[PDB]
Amino acid sequence: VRADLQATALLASRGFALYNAANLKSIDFHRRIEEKSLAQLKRQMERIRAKQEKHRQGRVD
Repeated sequence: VRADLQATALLASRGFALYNAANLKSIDFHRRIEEKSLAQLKRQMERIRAKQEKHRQGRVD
């Protein structure tokens, strides 16, 4: 067990690397989700506006 625990500290920096990588991956996943959501909002917003313009021109006609 001396061996096991001596090298647990030797591979603790690798543990930190693994941790940070996983956390960053999850954070980027959430960022992607939020990016998609904002883009969806923009797509929808444009449909709403385009209609309110087909109806605006319809009023003119």
